[PDB]
Amino acid sequence: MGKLSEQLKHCNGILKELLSKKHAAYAWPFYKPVDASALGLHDYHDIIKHPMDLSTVKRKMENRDYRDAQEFAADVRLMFSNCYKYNPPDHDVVAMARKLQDVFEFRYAKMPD
Ligand SMILES: Cc1cc(-c2nc3ccccc3n2CC2CCOCC2)cn(C)c1=O
Repeated sequence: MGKLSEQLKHCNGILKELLSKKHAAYAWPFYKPVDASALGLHDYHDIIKHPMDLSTVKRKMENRDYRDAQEFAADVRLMFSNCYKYNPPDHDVVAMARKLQDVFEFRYAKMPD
């Protein structure tokens, strides 16, 4: 219930942007947990030990799980890293990850301090 810190307000803003229609053309693979069984990716959980996605990040922010911006950023980067680990580098989903990570990194760099 307590107010997010100033840095976590900035993080929440970024999160809102990543989930916004503005970026939907490349963000949509990251909206929800990878459903490995549904997608036929029966090796996914053998390869990715720590799944992460934007819905999970949103829930953690709402629940005040993140104690600082660094913790938030680690989860967003984990999400991208998982994509880069599992998928061949020339896959369309990787191109989408790179584009969304560019959005993330450039706005994260504008953190107040
Ligand atoms: C391996 C993998 C799959 C998906 C994924 N989530 C989907 C949801 C609904 C429908 C399809 C979904 N996919 C696979 C798509 C295959 C084509 O490129 C976009 C993702 C997302 N990410 C980040 C991955 O690393």
